[PDB]
Amino acid sequence: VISEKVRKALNDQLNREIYSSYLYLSMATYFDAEGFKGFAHWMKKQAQEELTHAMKFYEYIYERGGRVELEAIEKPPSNWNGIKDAFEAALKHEEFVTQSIYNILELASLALDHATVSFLKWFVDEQVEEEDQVREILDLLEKAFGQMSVIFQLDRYLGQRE
Amino acid sequence: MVISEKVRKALNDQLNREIYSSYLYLSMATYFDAEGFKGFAHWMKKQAQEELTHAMKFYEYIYERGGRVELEAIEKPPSNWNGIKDAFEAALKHEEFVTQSIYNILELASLALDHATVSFLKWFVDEQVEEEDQVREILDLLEKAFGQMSVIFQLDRYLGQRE
Ligand SMILES: [Ca+2]
Ligand SMILES: [Ca+2]
Ligand SMILES: [Ca+2]
Ligand SMILES: [Ca+2]
Ligand SMILES: [Ca+2]
Ligand SMILES: [Fe+3]
Ligand SMILES: [Fe+3]
Ligand SMILES: [Fe+3]
Ligand SMILES: [Fe+3]
Repeated sequence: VISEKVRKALNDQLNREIYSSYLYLSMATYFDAEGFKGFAHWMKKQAQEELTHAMKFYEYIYERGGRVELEAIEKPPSNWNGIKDAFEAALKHEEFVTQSIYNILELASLALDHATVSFLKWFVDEQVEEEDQVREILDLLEKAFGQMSVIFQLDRYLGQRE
Repeated sequence: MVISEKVRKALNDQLNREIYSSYLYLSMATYFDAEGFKGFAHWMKKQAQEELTHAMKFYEYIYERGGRVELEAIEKPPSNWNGIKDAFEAALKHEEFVTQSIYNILELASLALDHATVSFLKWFVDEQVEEEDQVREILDLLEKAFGQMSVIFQLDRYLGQRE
């Protein structure tokens, strides 16, 4: 029932979620190497969340009578020059995902595909919220300047993510 | 007491092979879901998650021994097979090779006098053999069905119940 161009768009986004999951796990490998157990735990939770979103795209594609094709996953970066540098990359990554989602929303609307528009709305909202969470983290980091006190507070807080 | 670099390399290689395995199994789910076998598809998704849990077990052991993990590119998996049996044959061939891989690391760790790593791999060795034999039992059932839709579907319901 879903148009091939819209199915292709959802399949591209599914693969982007997978890569996104992988980047975060790679961010985990960096924080774990640097001894920040709380940051690494948060990244691992984020990787798990992105995987659940990919699976949401997976099952929606099959619900609309399409088919999922899994593409190569490129090697993610594994090193950053500081906690701030890592979260800068996450924000840059996340802004791009949001843009991609917006563009699929436009493609579905031109196709007059109501279901797909509705489906993507929840992800639009989740992406906006994630972007802001990363921004608030970077604001805290920039305002702390170097003070390790704030960096350990944030390791503790994020290490509690359920 | 931190792990040697070669034992580190091999565990990290195995970590990445558990990641590909998890992705391969998910790709098999895309095939069964497209062919209309919800039960087979469900089993492959469970297996893909389990392989991720194995990858993360390697992940945390490497850091416990003061090593680090490097994630490599994940190759595109096959997305199509010529039949239910063709898919499960590739699954068995994959798991067979993983079994030899685990035993290879086990000998390398012993050679390196790394009793901690040898003891860690024991659980995986033991579980790798069990699940290689579970995949062969499935594949054997489908060959003894030959054509029979009736038995293929009963397999689909069976694997569809995996918790
Ligand atoms: Ca994402
Ligand atoms: Ca293709
Ligand atoms: Ca646009
Ligand atoms: Ca979230
Ligand atoms: Ca198993
Ligand atoms: Fe996502
Ligand atoms: Fe995201
Ligand atoms: Fe395994
Ligand atoms: Fe396996």
